[PDB]
Amino acid sequence: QVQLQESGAGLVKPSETLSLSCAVSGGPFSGAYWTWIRQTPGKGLEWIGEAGRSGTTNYNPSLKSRVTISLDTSKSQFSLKLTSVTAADTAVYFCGRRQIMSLSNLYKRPVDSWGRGTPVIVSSASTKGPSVFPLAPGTAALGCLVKDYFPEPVTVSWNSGALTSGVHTFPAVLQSSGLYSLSSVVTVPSSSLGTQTYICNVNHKPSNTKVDKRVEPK
Amino acid sequence: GTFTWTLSDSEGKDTPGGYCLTRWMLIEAELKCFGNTAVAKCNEKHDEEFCDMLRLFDFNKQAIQRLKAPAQTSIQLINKAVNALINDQLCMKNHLRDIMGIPYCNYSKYWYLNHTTTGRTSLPKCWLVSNGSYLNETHFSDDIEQQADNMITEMLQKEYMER
Amino acid sequence: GTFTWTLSDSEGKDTPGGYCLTRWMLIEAELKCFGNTAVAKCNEKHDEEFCDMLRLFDFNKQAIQRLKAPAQTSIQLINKAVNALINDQLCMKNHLRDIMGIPYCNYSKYWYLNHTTTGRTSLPKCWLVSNGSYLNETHFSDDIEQQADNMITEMLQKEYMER
Amino acid sequence: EIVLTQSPGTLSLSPGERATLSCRASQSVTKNYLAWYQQKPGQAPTLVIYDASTRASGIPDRFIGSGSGTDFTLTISRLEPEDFAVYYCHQYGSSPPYTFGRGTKLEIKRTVAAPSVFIFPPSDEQLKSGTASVVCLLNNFYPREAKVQWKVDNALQSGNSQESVTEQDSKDSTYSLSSTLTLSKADYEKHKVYACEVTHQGLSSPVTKSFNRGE
Amino acid sequence: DIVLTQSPGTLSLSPGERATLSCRASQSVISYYVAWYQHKGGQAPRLLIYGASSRATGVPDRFSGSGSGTDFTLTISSLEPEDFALYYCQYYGSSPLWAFGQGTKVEIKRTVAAPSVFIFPPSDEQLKSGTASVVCLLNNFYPREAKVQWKVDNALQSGNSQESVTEQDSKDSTYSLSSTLTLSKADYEKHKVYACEVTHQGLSSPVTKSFNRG
Amino acid sequence: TSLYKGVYELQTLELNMETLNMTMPLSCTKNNSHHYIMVGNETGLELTLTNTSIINHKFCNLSDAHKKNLYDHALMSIISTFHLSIPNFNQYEAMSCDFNGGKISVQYNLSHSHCGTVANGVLQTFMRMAWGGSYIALDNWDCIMTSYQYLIIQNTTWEDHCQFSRPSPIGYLCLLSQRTRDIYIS
Amino acid sequence: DEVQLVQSGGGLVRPGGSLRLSCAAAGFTFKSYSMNWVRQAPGRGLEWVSSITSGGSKTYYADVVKGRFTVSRDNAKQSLYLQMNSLRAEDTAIYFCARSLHSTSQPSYMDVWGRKITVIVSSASTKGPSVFPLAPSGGTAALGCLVKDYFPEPVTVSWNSGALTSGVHTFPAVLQSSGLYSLSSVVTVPSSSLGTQTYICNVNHKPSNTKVDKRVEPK
Ligand SMILES: *[C@@H]1O[C@H](CO[C@@H]2O[C@@H](C)[C@@H](O)[C@@H](O)[C@@H]2O)[C@@H](O[C@@H]2O[C@H](CO)[C@@H](O[C@@H]3O[C@H](CO[C@H]4O[C@H](CO)[C@@H](O)[C@H](O)[C@@H]4O)[C@@H](O)[C@H](O[C@H]4O[C@H](CO)[C@@H](O)[C@H](O)[C@@H]4O)[C@@H]3O)[C@H](O)[C@H]2NC(C)=O)[C@H](O)[C@H]1NC(C)=O
Ligand SMILES: *[C@@H]1O[C@H](CO[C@@H]2O[C@@H](C)[C@@H](O)[C@@H](O)[C@@H]2O)[C@@H](O[C@@H]2O[C@H](CO)[C@@H](O[C@@H]3O[C@H](CO[C@H]4O[C@H](CO)[C@@H](O)[C@H](O)[C@@H]4O)[C@@H](O)[C@H](O[C@H]4O[C@H](CO)[C@@H](O)[C@H](O)[C@@H]4O)[C@@H]3O)[C@H](O)[C@H]2NC(C)=O)[C@H](O)[C@H]1NC(C)=O
Ligand SMILES: *[C@@H]1O[C@H](CO)[C@@H](O[C@@H]2O[C@H](CO)[C@@H](O[C@@H]3O[C@H](CO[C@H]4O[C@H](CO)[C@@H](O)[C@H](O)[C@@H]4O)[C@@H](O)[C@H](O)[C@@H]3O)[C@H](O)[C@H]2NC(C)=O)[C@H](O)[C@H]1NC(C)=O
Ligand SMILES: *[C@@H]1O[C@H](CO[C@@H]2O[C@@H](C)[C@@H](O)[C@@H](O)[C@@H]2O)[C@@H](O[C@@H]2O[C@H](CO)[C@@H](O)[C@H](O)[C@H]2NC(C)=O)[C@H](O)[C@H]1NC(C)=O
Ligand SMILES: *[C@@H]1O[C@H](CO)[C@@H](O[C@@H]2O[C@H](CO)[C@@H](O)[C@H](O)[C@H]2NC(C)=O)[C@H](O)[C@H]1NC(C)=O
Ligand SMILES: *[C@@H]1O[C@H](CO)[C@@H](O[C@@H]2O[C@H](CO)[C@@H](O)[C@H](O)[C@H]2NC(C)=O)[C@H](O)[C@H]1NC(C)=O
Ligand SMILES: *[C@@H]1O[C@H](CO)[C@@H](O[C@@H]2O[C@H](CO)[C@@H](O)[C@H](O)[C@H]2NC(C)=O)[C@H](O)[C@H]1NC(C)=O
Ligand SMILES: *[C@@H]1O[C@H](CO)[C@@H](O[C@@H]2O[C@H](CO)[C@@H](O)[C@H](O)[C@H]2NC(C)=O)[C@H](O)[C@H]1NC(C)=O
Ligand SMILES: *[C@@H]1O[C@H](CO)[C@@H](O[C@@H]2O[C@H](CO)[C@@H](O)[C@H](O)[C@H]2NC(C)=O)[C@H](O)[C@H]1NC(C)=O
Ligand SMILES: *[C@@H]1O[C@H](CO)[C@@H](O[C@@H]2O[C@H](CO)[C@@H](O)[C@H](O)[C@H]2NC(C)=O)[C@H](O)[C@H]1NC(C)=O
Ligand SMILES: *[C@@H]1O[C@H](CO)[C@@H](O)[C@H](O)[C@H]1NC(C)=O
Repeated sequence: QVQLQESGAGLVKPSETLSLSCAVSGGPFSGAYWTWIRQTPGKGLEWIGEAGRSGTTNYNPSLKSRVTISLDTSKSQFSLKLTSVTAADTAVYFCGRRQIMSLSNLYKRPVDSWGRGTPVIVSSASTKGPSVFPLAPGTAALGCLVKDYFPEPVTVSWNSGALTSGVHTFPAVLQSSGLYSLSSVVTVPSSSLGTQTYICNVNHKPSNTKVDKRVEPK
Repeated sequence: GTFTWTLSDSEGKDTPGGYCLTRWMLIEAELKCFGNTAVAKCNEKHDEEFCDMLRLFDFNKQAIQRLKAPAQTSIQLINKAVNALINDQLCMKNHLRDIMGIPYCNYSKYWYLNHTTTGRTSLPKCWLVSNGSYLNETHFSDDIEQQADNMITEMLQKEYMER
Repeated sequence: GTFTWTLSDSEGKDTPGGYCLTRWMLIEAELKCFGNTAVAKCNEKHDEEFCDMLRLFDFNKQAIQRLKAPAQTSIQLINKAVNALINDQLCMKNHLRDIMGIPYCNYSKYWYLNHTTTGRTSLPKCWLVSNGSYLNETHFSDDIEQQADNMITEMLQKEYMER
Repeated sequence: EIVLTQSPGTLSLSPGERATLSCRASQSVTKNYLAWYQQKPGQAPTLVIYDASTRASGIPDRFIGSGSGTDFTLTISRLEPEDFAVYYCHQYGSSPPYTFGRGTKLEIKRTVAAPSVFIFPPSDEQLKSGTASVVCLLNNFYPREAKVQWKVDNALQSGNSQESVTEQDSKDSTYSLSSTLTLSKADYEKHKVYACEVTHQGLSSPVTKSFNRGE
Repeated sequence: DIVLTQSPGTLSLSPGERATLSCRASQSVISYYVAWYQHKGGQAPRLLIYGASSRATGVPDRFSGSGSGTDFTLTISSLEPEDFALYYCQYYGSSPLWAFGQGTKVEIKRTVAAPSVFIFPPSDEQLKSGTASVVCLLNNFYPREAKVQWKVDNALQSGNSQESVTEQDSKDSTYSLSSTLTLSKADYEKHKVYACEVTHQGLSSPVTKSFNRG
Repeated sequence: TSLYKGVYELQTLELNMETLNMTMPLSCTKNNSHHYIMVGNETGLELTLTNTSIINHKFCNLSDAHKKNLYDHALMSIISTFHLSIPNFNQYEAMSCDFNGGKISVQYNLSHSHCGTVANGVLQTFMRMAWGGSYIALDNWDCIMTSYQYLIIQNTTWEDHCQFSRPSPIGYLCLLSQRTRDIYIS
Repeated sequence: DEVQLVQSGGGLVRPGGSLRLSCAAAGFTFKSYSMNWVRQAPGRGLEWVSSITSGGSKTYYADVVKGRFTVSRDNAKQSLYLQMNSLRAEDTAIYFCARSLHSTSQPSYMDVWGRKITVIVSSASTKGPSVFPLAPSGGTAALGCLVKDYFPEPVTVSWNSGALTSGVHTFPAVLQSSGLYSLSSVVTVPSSSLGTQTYICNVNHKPSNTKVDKRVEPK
């Protein structure tokens, strides 16, 4: 019944400090080890640390005493602070609630309730909005190319949500430039090519840039 | 005043009596069943800590099962019943010994003898402590010896009466 | 609650147990040693005044030797320990008897039988009083008689088990 | 750390079959404090097994935890569609730090499906800005493995492409792939025939779709 | 005399749900002498709860007991496959010395399955002997409640037919039932058309299977 | 394993006193300074030996706290059992309390100064109630001293406080007889 | 040993006859416990029959069996007896022995039970069954065997000498007004196999030394 919601700056320039927070709701802020866990796509899941209201706090040695997990019982929110941030500290960061089962930890239970996760990126790159270039065309196919943007996310829909069949929106990529690139496509019948109109609706909220481009069937 | 809580645990056993400490009542150990001849001494002895604990755990088991749980934990019941479960002068004895530097019982650890083929068990006796250091077995070895003797005497009294 | 203080005085004796009242503990008399069979009854009986006094003098001896003396005499310790040493209902009994004109025990004078060649001794029993007048021996002569009988029964139980 | 090695990396089965997932521990796991998590993509992990063998709340009888010491196993019998995800191995009985496995992805095995290939020339608008992006789409193919080879004027390209794969679709269990060739406007206009050659199981011979600048 | 009335007579639940079995007594009784028993067919009754709330050794903790005065409860928290059997409450001390309940059966709740009806004419060997048994079979249905009506020459028959039901199938939880109409050879050849009419809540309309002699 | 008389093997058992958590209090020691007596699975009581005060006034408005009746009834019993077991308590200004909103906040000023110290009485009671692992809190006819200046008793949350000694009920149950014993008339 | 009660006795008697049920204890102090007899008549529930205190001082009987049944024990032999005399047809049931202990220290309960003892009270003579076919008349068809007019129970019906088990339902037997039992065993099979495959029911009635095999065929 407990609900954990995490928040904080997902953008950190290198050699700075990441600061995140976890709001606990729907349950007492007690009787548990409040846990931070991050998930990198390449290296998997890494346990960051634990802070219990009993006073015990243990961290991952790999974090080399640059991590701090504070409790703040009044606001019912524990926090994560990671200093001297590097490129490798980029990951999805998760909230945790490890229920405590014994006054002496005679019995233990693993983390059972996790937050939604906040993507965190570490880069010197600045915020830039996307450039939406189209994809020019039985059953033929078409799409849009969302190039050079920072940071993620970007959303894209087709015909203002009316078109949902046959549409695929690929995950973003990272160029050496540090900017992201996406492609979104959809398969349509060739008889309906000239009759029905198609338009992709891209929105990159972190730059409040909203570019809608139509099909260009040259 | 003098303790009175009787232990009730005869169901499904080979003969009425005894008491089985379930896994929940033991630190990192499986169930341990003690026979009638050992446990029946708890009805008479006035100075066996383990007997006071048997009544304590049985009262807790009974009270939880036969009374409905309150919203907020009340300790009224245990305050009302403590002297029918334990001998408050027994732990006064352990307190006075502690005050005096004499090894004493903190009620947590007990030892008993267990026959290697018949499984017969002695009534567990408290493993004593002093300033955080528990006695070594050598410190009370002759006690363990006379306990083995009483076990042998009882085993011979049983073979005689089993005619 | 029920008394629990154990008597420890086995050093240098022919067999563990018993208790010796030193000269300091006796009014105008030399040391008096009582054997295990008599003193061991103090672990079980709930109504022997002399047993309560044995625990009282032993606690005083132990406390003085094992605790450092305060500057000003405190009675905190005895208030904490009294019920592990004596049976406060035993002297309630003696009080109620006094109130009623029945001979009672003022805990000061005791009698015992002493075998004229083997030295074996009975557990001392309190010499009763009433309105400042102590009972004459004639008043409880048949008690002394049955005590001699229990001594003879015990001496015969010993010769049997000494085989 | 107690490193948890999970095998296999990917396990491809179809609904109704049995999935046997393995987790080996470097050191013995204390008090069998071994847990299993199920993570569906974009979602957070979900507890399904604790104490090596005990099921969590709402976990059907299909899931069976089995193990002790260093040898642990999660078996999902009578596989339902909802059970396909990446399952993780977690130990919580050690001293800091608690560790996780690298994961076992459970994907649906369908019949083989060849990709439908499409080639997209750069937009005239993109050409105005001075960098060209040719894109190749591989649509609705199983299994996930597929090579794309970029060829301009029949020259094999390396270090100028980046591909990106969609997750297994819910209705058909088919992946899709997009590979983008990014070249400078200068090199784009130098050459003429831009080729995307796709090698995949469903294709008897690799298919190639192409365009010529100014078609 | 004391009377222990359990309720419901049949408790139909799926695996994994709370089962609440009830026992009501004629008079008010002392909880210490109320006991619950499980009874599977192939074995002897099994003591589950004694003293109203004490759980016997070997009982797997999902079983619980509670109650006072005249109303007593046996509860299974998460019904498991082996938990589907008969259950009896018990009181010791009144008249009868040991009183029992009539029993509650917990069964597996299933989707409603309609019976597949078959009618069987009497064999000729049976006629050569002088009695005729026509059998009507209701196969693989749920729930167990089914009505079989024997009609001969379109005449309702009562008193000449015994029924028998199988126990719930361990795989698909269905029931099967057979009705045997037993008539003398004389009365068998008096009438021509023989029909059993089945009404079950899985059928769209009451199903009738018939035959004509020859 | 140890074999006596050839056939009797010496064996041990350790009671898990936390099974009693729903019927009686459980004491335990976290470290030298922090000690706990817990009640149930939700609330409890932290006993602190500290140089850092938390109450600068000299009031203990129990009459007010009782009338308002916001505090945990079990915790108040324990507080009463603790204070009523202090031998020869006579410096009511050495005891300060705050019960606002129903909380439990009790502070004994041990620095009010050997056997006639109010700290003696307080520490003896603290010794008896945290009996399990109180020996690491401090180091004379039962009379005790400490360099710490305050004993603080505050309600706390149910957490894994028992990090040095395992929970036990003996300290509390054996204190119950010391109530209203060696108490002065006023 | 294990704590158990080993049943003995039982069988078949005519009305008015007698039967002695016995039950010997194993691995528990028999003399400490009261002893009980409980029966279950077919189609009905558990029903208490009689009980005897630990030392035999007291015996109690259900009103239905008073004056006909006599319970007794032999603590030296650690044995329990039920002498059922003047038996009635309604006394047909399975019977169980069970221990209990009646003291203020324990609740009342029957913890240790013996296995079932079968008691049949009938005037019928043992008689093998007469097996008549149930012939089938697209999809699936049903055929079976009618095992009629046999006594006592049980009978064991198998199909195609054990090889055919899927979809077989052998129904519980009904006690006809004659005093004899009757049952049907059915099996559903694919209609296509009616011509290719032969279908035999094998009815074994061990009490009458009867083994009957019957071909079921269409029409
Ligand atoms: C102990 O055993 C008792 C029976 O044992 C017999 O008697 C003892 C003294 C010995 O001689 C022994 O050797 C015998 O075998 C048993 O007695 C039962 O007690 C209950 C009361 O607790 C009675 O129930 C109440 O009965 C009254 C009287 O009407 C009844 O009359 C006949 C018996 O003559 C019954 O068979 C009827 O069915 C009637 O029920 C009723 O008035 C009452 O119902 C209403 O009244 C109460 C309040 O008075 C309301 O609360 C109810 O809801 C109703 O509105 C009860 O039904 C029971 O009849 C009686 N049986 C016999 C045979 O005497 C006793 O229960 C045992 N004790 C324990 C603790 O088990
Ligand atoms: C515990 O209770 C103490 C007494 O409580 C009062 O009496 C009991 C029986 C209950 O009815 C209870 O509800 C009552 O409150 C309590 O001490 C009291 O604290 C208040 C402050 O909140 C004091 O009020 C202040 O009074 C002074 C003047 O009075 C003093 O001086 C005169 C003359 O010397 C004496 O006769 C009095 O006894 C006092 O010694 C005012 O100057 C002051 O005005 C300003 O103070 C506050 C400070 O923040 C401002 O916010 C206000 O706005 C004012 O502008 C207060 O009016 C009260 O005198 C005092 N009583 C005593 C006997 O000391 C204590 O606080 C309680 N503790 C807890 C933890 O609850
Ligand atoms: C505080 O006191 C409470 C009352 O004494 C304690 O409650 C007890 O807690 C345990 C769990 O910690 C409950 O255990 C029950 O067991 C089932 C399944 O257990 C299975 O395993 C055992 C062998 O270990 C086996 O014998 C069983 O048959 C089972 O198959 C659990 O799933 C349930 O949680 C269930 O409740 C006790 O029943 C429970 N007792 C009561 C009366 O509630 C509580 O643990 C104490 N707190 C602490 C921290 O010790
Ligand atoms: C603390 O425990 C209470 C009570 O738990 C119940 O009683 C115990 C003795 C034991 O038998 C538990 O298994 C019981 O659940 C909790 O209050 C109950 O919580 C359960 C769910 O855990 C809920 O179903 C009940 O409705 C609650 N109320 C009751 C039983 O009256 C309470 O939530 C626990 N507190 C914490 C912080 O964990
Ligand atoms: C005993 O353990 C507790 C809990 O970790 C310690 O309490 C902390 O003490 C520091 C400094 O005194 C405070 O800043 C923290 O706020 C305290 N934490 C809590 C939860 O109260 C205490 O210091 C330890 N005592 C000793 C002697 O090590
Ligand atoms: C005494 O020792 C014996 C053997 O060491 C213990 O018996 C074990 O426990 C089970 C059931 O509790 C017995 O059936 C087996 O004989 C033993 N099982 C093993 C060794 O795995 C007995 O439990 C001991 N008694 C006590 C009180 O500790
Ligand atoms: C019982 O009587 C005997 C003899 O009357 C007492 O023995 C005397 O005491 C010393 C040592 O205590 C013995 O060695 C001698 O045999 C006796 N010495 C004498 C008489 O001078 C014995 O002490 C008496 N016991 C008690 C308890 O009074
Ligand atoms: C606890 O008691 C001590 C001693 O009574 C108080 O210490 C005195 O405090 C004030 C100034 O701080 C003066 O009366 C003295 O200078 C202090 N004496 C000593 C020996 O320290 C202390 O203030 C009290 N603490 C609280 C919170 O009331
Ligand atoms: C709490 O304060 C007391 C104040 O007396 C400290 O005790 C003194 O400590 C100094 C230096 O450590 C010694 O020179 C004094 O002799 C001590 N006074 C005594 C023992 O009465 C005490 O160390 C402090 N405790 C903590 C944990 O900080
Ligand atoms: C000590 O107890 C108080 C009173 O219960 C706690 O404060 C209250 O906590 C509840 C929830 O537990 C809240 O609903 C109230 O609003 C709080 N009231 C006040 C005045 O704070 C307090 O949190 C407890 N302290 C500890 C450390 O557990
Ligand atoms: C106790 O007796 C009263 C009065 O006959 C009755 O109402 C109640 O149900 C009985 N049982 C209880 C209180 O458990």
